Amino acid sequence: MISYDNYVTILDEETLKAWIAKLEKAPVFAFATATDSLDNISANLVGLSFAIEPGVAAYIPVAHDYLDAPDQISRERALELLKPLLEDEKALKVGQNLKYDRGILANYGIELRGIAFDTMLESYILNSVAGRHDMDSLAERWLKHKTITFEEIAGKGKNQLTFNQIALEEAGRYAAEDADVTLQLHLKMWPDLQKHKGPLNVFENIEMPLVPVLSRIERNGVKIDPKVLHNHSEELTLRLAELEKKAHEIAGEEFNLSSTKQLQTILFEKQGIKPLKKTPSTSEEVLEELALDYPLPKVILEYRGLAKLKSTYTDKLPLMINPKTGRVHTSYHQAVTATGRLSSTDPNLQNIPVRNEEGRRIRQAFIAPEDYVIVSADYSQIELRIMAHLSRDKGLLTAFAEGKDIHRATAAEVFGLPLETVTSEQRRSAKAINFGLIYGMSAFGLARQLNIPRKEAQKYMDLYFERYPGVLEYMERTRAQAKEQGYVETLDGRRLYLPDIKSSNGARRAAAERAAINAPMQGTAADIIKRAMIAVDAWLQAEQPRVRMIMQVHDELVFEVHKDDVDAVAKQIHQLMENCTRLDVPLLVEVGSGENWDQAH
DNA sequence: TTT
Ligand SMILES: [Zn+2]
Repeated sequence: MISYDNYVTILDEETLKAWIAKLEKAPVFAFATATDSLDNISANLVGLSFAIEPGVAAYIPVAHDYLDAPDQISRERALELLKPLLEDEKALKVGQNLKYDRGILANYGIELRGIAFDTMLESYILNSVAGRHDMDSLAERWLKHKTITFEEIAGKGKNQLTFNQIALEEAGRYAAEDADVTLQLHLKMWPDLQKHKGPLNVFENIEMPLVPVLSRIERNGVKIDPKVLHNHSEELTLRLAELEKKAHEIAGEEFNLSSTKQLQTILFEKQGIKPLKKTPSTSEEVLEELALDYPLPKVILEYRGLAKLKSTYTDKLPLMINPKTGRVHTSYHQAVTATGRLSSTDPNLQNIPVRNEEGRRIRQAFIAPEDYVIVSADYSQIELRIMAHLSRDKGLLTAFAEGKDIHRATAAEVFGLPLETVTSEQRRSAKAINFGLIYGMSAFGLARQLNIPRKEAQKYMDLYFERYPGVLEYMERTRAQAKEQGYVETLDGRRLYLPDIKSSNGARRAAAERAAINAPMQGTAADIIKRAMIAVDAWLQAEQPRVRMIMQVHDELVFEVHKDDVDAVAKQIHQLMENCTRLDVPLLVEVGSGENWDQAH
């Protein structure tokens, strides 16, 4: 166990300056801020920890204020002495999720530079699916060392202490150990990270630079109108009441809108085919099947849809408004997805209905501040463009090249008719095929998504591959090397290890092969999106225009732009995104603006 | 992910 003998507690300036001096000449050093809250914008710095060498670490408490806390260097004094080191881009720091720490220092007007290594990201890039990338997991997996957990020194549940309440020495064991271990983790992973140029390229030029940019995005937050959401909520309550009646009115008596219990004894008991509908879900939905004619399942279907939306966004969002900023600050997770795409939580921006009227009403709540407008810059069907590239298909590429709708272009080729005549059903069919390929779906699954018989769908796929051969090759070639080397790469070098690529298991291995085909396109989209964020943020930081990047969701970047700078800014954002990222994939950036996110979306 |  870690005792009080392992690390020093710095309580005097002289000792701090001595450490600063050593830190200044160290090649790299681990750094971490201790605070009184997870909420970055409102958190107060409570202490700082540093590790200069394995086994050599210190904790500097500055704002522990429990009853009779011993004297500590003051926060302002510690920070003024540390500021130079922290803002020196030449002083390289190592840390665990430095995005957090960068933000905390930003509450004090300090701009952390030299953000060179993040062990969370080192781990993530080495093998995204190896397991969780939190430090407790990393310490165990890479060093067979069990770190003191936050719950171990602070407690659990509502009665969990905030770090400033923890005794100086106990706080030190926890924080200094974290610093020491972070440096050790770095010393083990960094050498590994260079066994391959692809992962190294992604780590160095994409993930690390993105660290401060995500901090800025999160800290900027988004402006949401609580009234709009509340009115939406009141309304949904009403509609839910109306819908519950129309359900009672279509049938007899009352009942819960829970199928396989009350519904099955209604819907089919009043004729229909016995199978219900799993809310398994996005492949088998008999409720909406019947919905095309049977009125009850259609209302049950919408009832649930609004119920989920209301309790997830309409009633939640307003409560996420931060009292200190009056804005909402989503949590971006940079090391969680298997493919490399950023994920978002509280709120989860990506689960807000795109093609739905209610989803749009939610986005109407994301408003621009006075004299500003919301600007949306989206990469039009980037993953389809990436496949065209990865497939080297002159046909798909040409379609994009002449600005034609690729779904109608594809239909014209598969069904063999003039582009102008392609019907909605045919476009819908080519669309299902195209997106089916990205997820590497089978002819049978496609049949289930287009409601056509098996082999009929296979008939369509054979025609597709015949008209677009380069796609089948890519797929065969990608499933191939996947088994050859156990992983697939993105254009930049990002890797997705596929352990079950030879699982001798049924589904599990089928899943691995699908991931093999998809990852390279979805992963390349992610690298492209991150590189865009980095390029735009660099311009923002350098030119200092009147714009804030406020969100990243799916394939779009969202901003607040001063109403009088819109055109010059829209132009610049547009050029940076489709011309200052990768030059090999045919990219198209759609830019829109409006008073709210829906207007610009 | 961080405190
Ligand atoms: Zn352009």
